Amino acid sequence: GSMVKSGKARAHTNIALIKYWGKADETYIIPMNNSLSVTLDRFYTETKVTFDPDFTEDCLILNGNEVNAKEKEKIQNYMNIVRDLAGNRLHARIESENYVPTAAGLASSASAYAALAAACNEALSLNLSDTDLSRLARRGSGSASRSIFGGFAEWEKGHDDLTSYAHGINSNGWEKDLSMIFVVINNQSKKSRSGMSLTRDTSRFYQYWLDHVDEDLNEAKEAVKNQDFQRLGEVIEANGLRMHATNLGAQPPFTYLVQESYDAMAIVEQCRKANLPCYFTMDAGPNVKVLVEKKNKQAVMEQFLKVFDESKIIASDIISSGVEIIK
Amino acid sequence: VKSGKARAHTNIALIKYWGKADETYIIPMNNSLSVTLDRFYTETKVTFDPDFTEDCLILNGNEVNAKEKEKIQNYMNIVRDLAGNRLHARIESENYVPTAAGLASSASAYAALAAACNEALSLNLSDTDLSRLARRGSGSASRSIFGGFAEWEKGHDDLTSYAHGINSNGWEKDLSMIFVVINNQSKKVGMSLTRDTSRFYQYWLDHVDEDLNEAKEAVKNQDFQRLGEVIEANGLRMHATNLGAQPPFTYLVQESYDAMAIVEQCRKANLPCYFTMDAGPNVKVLVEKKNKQAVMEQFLKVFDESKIIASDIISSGVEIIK
Repeated sequence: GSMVKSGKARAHTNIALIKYWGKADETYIIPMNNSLSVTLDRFYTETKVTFDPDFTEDCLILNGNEVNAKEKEKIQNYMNIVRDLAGNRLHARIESENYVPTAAGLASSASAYAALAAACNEALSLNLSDTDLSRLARRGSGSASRSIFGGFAEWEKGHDDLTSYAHGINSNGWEKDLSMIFVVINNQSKKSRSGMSLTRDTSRFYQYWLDHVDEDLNEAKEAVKNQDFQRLGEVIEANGLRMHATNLGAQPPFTYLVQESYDAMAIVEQCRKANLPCYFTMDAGPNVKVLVEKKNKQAVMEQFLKVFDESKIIASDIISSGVEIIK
Repeated sequence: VKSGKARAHTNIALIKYWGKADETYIIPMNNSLSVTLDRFYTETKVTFDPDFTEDCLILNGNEVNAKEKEKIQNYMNIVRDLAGNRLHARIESENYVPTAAGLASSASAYAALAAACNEALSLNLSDTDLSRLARRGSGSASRSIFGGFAEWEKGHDDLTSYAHGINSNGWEKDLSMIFVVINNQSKKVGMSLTRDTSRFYQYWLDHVDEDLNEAKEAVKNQDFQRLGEVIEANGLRMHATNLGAQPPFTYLVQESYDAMAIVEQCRKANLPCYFTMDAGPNVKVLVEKKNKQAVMEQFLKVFDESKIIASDIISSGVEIIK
């Protein structure tokens, strides 16, 4: 229509190699430390927003379905940020499709909020910089800040809303040579922000995390500058494990990992011993993610396919480009 | 024929033994602190007969696995060497523990065997040397020579590595331990792997001496909360080391964490108690006698009666039978 402003964006999920875990500020989503991720080619969210003066409230339709009273409230609060930023009072119909294996445990929050932020920027012609786009995404989900970018990306922690945001890291095309295999681990179906908060606030091992994160980050970044896969893998695997260690120290303790997760880790180590370099990481759940060079992707997958169902071994390459405006 | 019989009780480490400096003589990377338990024990009769060609172990009325025989035969060589004879022995041990519940018996088994041999061969070993003898079979056995609180001093060789009993002016008579029996998901079955390969092991080493000092200070002052907090943190740091092993592993399962959550709730409800876990998923809850029944009731809301088993802390140490 004449008075109608719409925009549509595709943004890809990302997986943190140096973990985001713990917030300095719950309201504005400011983290305790910097994080480093890779953006996945295979998994993404497409989101259209349509702002119409006649709309009375924001509507969200997800994968063709209404969301419910609760998720509807969360989205309306986020859109208030957008309206304020834009200096208007328009409401939007949001139609989003996740092309992310969510039932298999993969998170869609990073792609979702990045897609939405970009979609709004397009619909309203805000001409936001990548930095400001990153800051807007961050308000929805911290990891979404990084999904504005392709390849390697880093979320700079900052100290406030203006200074906390992400940027893309140029790696001389190295991202084109890397892959990530997702091992879908059998998990309970019972109902990440709550856990992170409990650990950050109460964990007896949280200081240990803080004492090593910057060192890990620098080492990781040095490894990327050298395209040194083993140096990257060793530090990110250790960093990932330290993050899980912090949960063990929470009051009371908890874990995201199950025995099956440890089985998958054992297979990665076996691959390293059989001259197939690869390294694992885990987030707020038992799924195991395996960083591997693209040339070795298939051979590592086959080692997994000996133990696990074919449907549970899902690989993705790493995409070079960032968030995109689509039809 | 020469024979003797002895009873030794299990002990639970509050400051963990985790990692060896020397595998051959079982010298640890750090000191450990434990409490000895009233309810769980091993009784062992040993009989040295010149007739016997090889050492025989019969446990709970049944022969032991091939691997255990080899262990016993090696351990018995140490005894023969210390005694200065060439006698083989039939060993008849009985473990008094809940069946198939995952409770360890190596500490009580070897402490009972060492004392049984001490008696049979009339060595009149001092407590120190009896503890030394027990250590060669199993590190924790060094501590079961004693009751109440006991500390294993790591030393630096065979002569200097041993345990002693800690006098807490009877404080142990005021304390108890509730076991929460939990099982894993494996139909069929770490310290070395973790000591040798864990990326977080230095973290353990950096804090253990401090924990130990804080723990010993608490005992001296009979300060339950202070003891509890440091031992709980220490036990968790031990399990953290396993997460950094190459490749990582865990002794814990979700039900273990379920039990830990109950302890924390008890603390919030004016029922001070603290947990620790060893090389398995069972959760052990230290609690003062006055609060044992109340804390048990809280567990009974979630866990089955058959899976909650309490023990007092015994004051006396290893003991000759007859």
